Amino acid sequence: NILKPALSRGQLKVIGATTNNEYRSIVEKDGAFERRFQKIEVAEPSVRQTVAILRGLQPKYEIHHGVRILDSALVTAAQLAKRYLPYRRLPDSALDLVDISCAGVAVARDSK
Amino acid sequence: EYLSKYAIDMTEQARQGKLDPVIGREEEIRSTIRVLARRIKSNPCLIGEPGIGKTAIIEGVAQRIIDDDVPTILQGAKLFSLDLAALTAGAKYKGDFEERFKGVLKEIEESKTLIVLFIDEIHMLMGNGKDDAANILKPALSRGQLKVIGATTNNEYRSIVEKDGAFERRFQKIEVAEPSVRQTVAILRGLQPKYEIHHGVRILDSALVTAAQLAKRYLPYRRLPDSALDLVDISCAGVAVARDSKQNVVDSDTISETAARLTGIPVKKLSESENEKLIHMERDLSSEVVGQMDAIKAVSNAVRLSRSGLANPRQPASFLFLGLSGSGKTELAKKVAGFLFNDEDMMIRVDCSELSEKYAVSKLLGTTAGYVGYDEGGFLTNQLQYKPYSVLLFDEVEKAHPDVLTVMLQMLDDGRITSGQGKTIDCSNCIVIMTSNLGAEFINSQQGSKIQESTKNLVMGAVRQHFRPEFLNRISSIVIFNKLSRKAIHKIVDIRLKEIEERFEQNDKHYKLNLTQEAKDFLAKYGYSDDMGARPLNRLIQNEILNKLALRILKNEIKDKETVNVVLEECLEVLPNHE
Amino acid sequence: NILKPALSRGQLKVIGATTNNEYRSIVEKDGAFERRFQKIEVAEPSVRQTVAILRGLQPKYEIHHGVRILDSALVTAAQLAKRYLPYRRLPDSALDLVDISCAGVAVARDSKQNVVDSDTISETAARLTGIPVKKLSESENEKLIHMERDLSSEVVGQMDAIKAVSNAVRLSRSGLANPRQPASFLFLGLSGSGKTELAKKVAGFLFNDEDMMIRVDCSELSEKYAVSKLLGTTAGYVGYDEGGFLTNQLQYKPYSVLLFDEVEKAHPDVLTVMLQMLDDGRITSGQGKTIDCSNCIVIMTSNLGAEFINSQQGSKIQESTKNLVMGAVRQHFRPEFLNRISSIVIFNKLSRKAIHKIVDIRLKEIEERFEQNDKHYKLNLTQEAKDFLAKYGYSDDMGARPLNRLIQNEILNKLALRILKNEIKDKETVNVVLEECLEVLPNHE
Amino acid sequence: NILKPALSRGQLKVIGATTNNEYRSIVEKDGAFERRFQKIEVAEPSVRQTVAILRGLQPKYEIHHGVRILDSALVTAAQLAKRYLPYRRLPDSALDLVDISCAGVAVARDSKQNVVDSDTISETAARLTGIPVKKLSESENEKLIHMERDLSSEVVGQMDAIKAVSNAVRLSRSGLANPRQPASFLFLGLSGSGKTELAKKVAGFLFNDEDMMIRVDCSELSEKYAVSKLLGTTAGYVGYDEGGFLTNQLQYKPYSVLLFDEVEKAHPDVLTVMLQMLDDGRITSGQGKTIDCSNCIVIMTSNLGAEFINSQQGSKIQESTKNLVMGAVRQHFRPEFLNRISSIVIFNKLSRKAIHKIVDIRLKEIEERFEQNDKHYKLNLTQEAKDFLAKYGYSDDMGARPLNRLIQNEILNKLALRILKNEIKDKETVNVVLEECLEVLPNHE
Ligand SMILES: Nc1ncnc2c1ncn2[C@@H]1O[C@H](COP(=O)(O)OP(=O)(O)OP(=O)(O)O)[C@@H](O)[C@H]1O
Ligand SMILES: Nc1ncnc2c1ncn2[C@@H]1O[C@H](COP(=O)(O)OP(=O)(O)OP(=O)(O)O)[C@@H](O)[C@H]1O
Ligand SMILES: Nc1ncnc2c1ncn2[C@@H]1O[C@H](COP(=O)(O)OP(=O)(O)OP(=O)(O)O)[C@@H](O)[C@H]1O
Ligand SMILES: Nc1ncnc2c1ncn2[C@@H]1O[C@H](COP(=O)(O)OP(=O)(O)OP(=O)(O)O)[C@@H](O)[C@H]1O
Repeated sequence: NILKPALSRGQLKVIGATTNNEYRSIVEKDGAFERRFQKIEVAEPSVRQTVAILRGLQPKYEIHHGVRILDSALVTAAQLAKRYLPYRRLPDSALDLVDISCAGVAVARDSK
Repeated sequence: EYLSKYAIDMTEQARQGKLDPVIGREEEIRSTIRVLARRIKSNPCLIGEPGIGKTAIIEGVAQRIIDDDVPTILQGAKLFSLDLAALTAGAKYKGDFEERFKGVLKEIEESKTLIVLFIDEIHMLMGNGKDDAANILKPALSRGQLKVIGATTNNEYRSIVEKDGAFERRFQKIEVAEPSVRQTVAILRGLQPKYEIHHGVRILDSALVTAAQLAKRYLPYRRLPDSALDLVDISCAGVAVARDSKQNVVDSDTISETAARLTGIPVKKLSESENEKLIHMERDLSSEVVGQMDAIKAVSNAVRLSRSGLANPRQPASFLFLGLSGSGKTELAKKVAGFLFNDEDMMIRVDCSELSEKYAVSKLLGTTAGYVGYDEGGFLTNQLQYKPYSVLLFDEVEKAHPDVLTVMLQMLDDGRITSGQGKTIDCSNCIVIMTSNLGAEFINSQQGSKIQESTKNLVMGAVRQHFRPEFLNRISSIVIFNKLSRKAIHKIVDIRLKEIEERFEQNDKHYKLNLTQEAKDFLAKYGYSDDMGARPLNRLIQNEILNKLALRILKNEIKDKETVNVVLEECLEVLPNHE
Repeated sequence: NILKPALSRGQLKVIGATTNNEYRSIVEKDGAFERRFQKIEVAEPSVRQTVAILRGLQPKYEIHHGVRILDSALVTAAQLAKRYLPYRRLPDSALDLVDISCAGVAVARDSKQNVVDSDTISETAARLTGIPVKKLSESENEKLIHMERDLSSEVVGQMDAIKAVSNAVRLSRSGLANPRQPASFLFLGLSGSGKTELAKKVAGFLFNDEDMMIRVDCSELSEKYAVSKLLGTTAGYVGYDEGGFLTNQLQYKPYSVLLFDEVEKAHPDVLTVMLQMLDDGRITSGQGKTIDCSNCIVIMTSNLGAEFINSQQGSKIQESTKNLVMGAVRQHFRPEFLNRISSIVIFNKLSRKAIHKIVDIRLKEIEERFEQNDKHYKLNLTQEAKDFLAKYGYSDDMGARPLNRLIQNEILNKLALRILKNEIKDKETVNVVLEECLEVLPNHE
Repeated sequence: NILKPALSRGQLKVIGATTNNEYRSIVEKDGAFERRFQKIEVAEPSVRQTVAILRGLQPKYEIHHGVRILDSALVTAAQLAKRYLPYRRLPDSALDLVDISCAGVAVARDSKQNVVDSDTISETAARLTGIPVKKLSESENEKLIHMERDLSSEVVGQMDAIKAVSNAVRLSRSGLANPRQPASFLFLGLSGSGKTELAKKVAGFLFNDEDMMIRVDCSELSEKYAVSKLLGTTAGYVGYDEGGFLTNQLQYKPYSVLLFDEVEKAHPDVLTVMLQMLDDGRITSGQGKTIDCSNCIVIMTSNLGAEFINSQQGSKIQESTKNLVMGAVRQHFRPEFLNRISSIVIFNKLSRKAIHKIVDIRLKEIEERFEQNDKHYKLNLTQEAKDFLAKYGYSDDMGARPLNRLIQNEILNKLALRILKNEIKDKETVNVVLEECLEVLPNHE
């Protein structure tokens, strides 16, 4: 790890990521990393934003599973997830409902 | 450089500005510095209550440090805000945070100019059983430079030093306190451009003043810097919304509506509709209060004094309602609340027949330390903390035990009502009413329905026999509730039936109410005794008229314009159908 | 136990050091410690020794601070420390006064000679202890000398009470006051006599603050419970933060004025508590701690004398009548209590002339009380209004208190109406029916 | 498997060793060790046995230190250890005294050899435990012989109390006092007669410090709290601050004076506890420890007898008059208590003759207690000031209390004012008219 600070003057640009909880641990454990990295907060999207994300990925799921998705379904996934999946952040929770649901359709369809 | 992983370099921030101006704290700063300039025990503390500038002082000294407005010793010193993760980063493995604390002190102790720490919350270190439990890691070196400015409230302070015993022999307490109202304004003024910039609005200088004065006379549980600043910031946010909606903080309206929203207290809102406000109330009350204009005016007068600020800030207006039993004075207290708050049920009341020397004071203000039950505030302050301005009512106060009666003097003047746990409530814009039937003996002289001169003194006599002069001479007004006699009760009955109609569920059936002498007399003959007063006028109206007609309504025998008449004690009303 | 077997073989000579109660928590939770070490008690040095210690350390401080310390300074610190810093042992307390005083010199120099003396220290001590005596502000002796007139400008007559208090203050300022005996008074007389008012004005005078006072309302007492309201309870019983009325105030403001209202109503066990306070000042606290309130001034009030003062045998109470007042006192309080009162003072009944003067002062206070300089009187009837108030408020058994009520009811309510109806703007005047009333100064101004 | 399966087979013969507390924390949790180890009780030996042990070890100490030890010294140590070191088991305790005593000689040896006799051992015990009686301070016999004199110069009158206490002190010092019965007194008398004054002066004499006294305000003791206030709470309750006021003092100052202020007010539950403390001495703590108070002097005070002393029937209390007092003490306290007091002493009335002497003492103490011990009196009027105070301060039924107050009222109050006005440096003087008053120093200071 010492190679990083040691050589870090020569650009050697690094992009990384960490959980809010982990960032705390990174900072406390190393110190230099806080001084070397620019912390960036990344926001959780609103339901409206989440749906826009889902729409972008909608064709990936439709193609992957061979099923269609109603636009209101994407809205529902994001909205429903916000209300009933408080333990999972929307970028994932909404997709979990979309992907699981698509599979449920394909799964039943492609059963015996 | 462990310090850089845990602390904020206040000096660097000051070097870069990005700090609020510091106003009026020069002496706290001078004291802080003077202690820091000491040969050995250079460990001052900023102590008081939250929201009194304790961290402002630090931003202040950080700026004085940047500009070399400090003693030789501090000229080149730097300051760091630590606490935080210094005690929690070591979430695992014994001795880990302890190592950090030590490493930090080592970093500070050796060579690198004079470094001063700022502990925002010394009580967080506490010394949890000593035995290396954080705070205890310091004392060994409190002489070895490692200068530090601490900070704590008095409760926190007292808790620490009482449990520790060494810190109070190592640290120099500096009293930090809320500013005077004018000093508060200067502070608000200093932060004025901060709020104006972030909200994009202006703040009138008079709004700063209003917030400062208001806070002093409005929020007893919040110290002036925060209290007045919150009135300013909260107001600025409201203005920013107006700005965005399509401005400035208006001394009168932004702050008053904000305050009215936050707490209430009608006085702090003061409606502009002067042609009717504080005028019409007498007419409204007159309808409820037939004949007894004397009580209405007594109340209205106090209400008028509280509005526009003539009333004394430490003297809740208060009345003693003496009179003929059944006079209706309790309802008056509610009807007054009706006008005052547009809420007849705003009040807090106590049944005084429940009071005894053995418990009454605690039933009212709560028990004290070490005793069972922490229903702090009992019947009263328990509720004042939510509605500081509500009307207070003491039912049959004449039956209250004299000791609790004496406690009630606090409501009447020098408004520092306290709680059993040693806390202060502070009442001002709060109208208080106590009730008694002593005047009944003189009213029953029937020398005019209106109590007369001399006879009212006989009433005062009866009052002195039951109430100490210490109580009586501090009442805004002692009001006597007069005989209603036949003329008022004829009006009361006509009115009660009307007022009931307006509130008798829904206006589906409607009334004629042609009582004629028959029903006017029934209600006025088998009802209004001088010693039952109006109580039976309402009870006969409900027990005989509203009830019998209601039963006919339930049978669907009534569709339109209900009437009233008698059988001719056998009268009993007994009303016909109206299908 | 790494040291344990080692020490048992006479190896590793170890020198320990700790606090009396820390030791207790060690040895009584270990046993082996008591076997391993030989405790040696370390004495607290006497004042005389303390001075010798300070003297021995003096050059270290002089060098550090760059100041000269005079011998009287050393003495002063040791003396003041024993008397005014009861919660800190002499080796530190005396040094704290020297060290801080020296720091004060260093600060003073850098804030803009360097010889530390008795006054240097006394002022410093006052800043640290709050004891006003040690400010030694002799140019203010005018107030201390004339505090009797100053008190008489707020309260009327009752000169014996004023003089009695004045001497408590003067004795304290002179340093002559007995270092262990808080000033103590028992104020006797009619309600409305000014007993409480005086105490407020004393607090006023001494600290420019009537709320400086620590009030204890004896009517809330019960011998079955209430002792704990003042001193708290002991370890074990529910609750702690002990002694909200006395312990938790006296450890912060030793120089404050205590007021015990209506001590005759106190149940006997509380009156018993007062005995510590009124003697030595070593008031104990429920958690086993002491207060040592010798710097305090204590005023107690009682209406037992109402029985004889309302004999009306002269406005200024005479012998026999006064002795009957003492009769009531002696028949109520145990002598053990009475013998601890520095002075038992019987207030005079107010004279009509006093009432006149009181009305003037009281009106002055009311006018001064307003936060809005519209709210004032000119009165007119410059004597007549006041005579009305006296004639209709001069109570031989309520004293001046009715003057307050009379004014509030006959003058201020009329003002309230006048404000409400905008009949008065400012400079209000008074007139009389047959029944005092006010004149109208309407929206003309 | 630390040891266990092997021990269970007769393998690894293991000899264990532990205390009862340790045993309990091991065995009650482990179970198996209760059977793996075969418990053998080892009793603490007798003094005779201890001495035999000391004799056997004597040569190890003599050789190490290069000293010679007398057999009587060894006996002395064992006896002293049993009596003065109750917190340390006898074998150790006896050795500590011998070893340390020898060390005493050894320290001197390097700076100057000797032998260790009984006197040396005794000094050592005092060095470690205070217990002044073992200092064998024979050169101080003068004080013990004349302590009555010294106390009589502090306290006028109360000769019976002084003699009674003096004897407690002498018996303790002479080694005649019973190791299980701390001397105890109950002082009955008028307030102001000097009950607590004597007690403080005794602590003064004994330790050169009145503050050494373990004062307990026993009057502030309601049933439910009172015992724990003094002994502390037991395991399982809020505040495990064992000892409250007594254990926490007794364990550190075993040779101290205890003072109980107004025991008549203490709830009987308190007195019930004190019964053991006063006789036998094994007061125990709330946590289950035995303290042992027997090296203390206990003074208890009360005012029941005031009701009869006020009859004026003798200065020295007369027969019958004393019985009225004893009647009251028997009516109020259980005989179980009264019987355990070493002596009940009824104080004399402070007669006018006494007040003449008391005035002198108080005037001197007033000067002595000044912080600013510069501003002394000259008084003048030796006979007239003395007489004024003697007459006006003679409120016989209030004891000397009124006198103190009189001096305060007539002299110090005025003095304080004169000081604020800078009218006095020192050598203050008194005049009288007819009313005692103070003069000024024309030269302000
Ligand atoms: N001159 C000032 N400089 C900075 N802040 C000030 C000043 N005057 C008042 N304040 C207010 O006080 C706050 C910090 O001051 P103060 O010490 O009163 O709070 P605090 O109680 O120290 O904070 P904490 O609860 O951490 O002790 C600021 O955030 C600001 O709102
Ligand atoms: N002079 C009056 N003031 C107020 N209310 C009155 C008056 N005269 C009649 N009333 C009517 O009487 C009724 C209120 O009676 P209330 O319960 O107050 O009896 P009360 O006399 O207050 O009993 P208490 O002797 O405990 O005060 C109301 O219906 C009210 O309209
Ligand atoms: N001699 C006086 N000079 C001026 N004001 C006085 C005097 N005597 C009484 N007062 C007035 O009386 C009021 C307080 O009086 P006082 O101290 O007599 O109450 P109090 O009777 O002591 O109450 P308490 O009977 O519990 O002591 C004050 O408002 C004060 O103006
Ligand atoms: N005979 C005396 N000689 C010297 N001083 C005395 C004498 N009698 C009383 N005093 C003075 O009285 C004060 C304490 O007196 P005393 O012991 O009588 O109080 P007390 O009345 O015992 O209190 P308590 O009534 O609770 O016992 C001391 O300050 C002391 O100077």
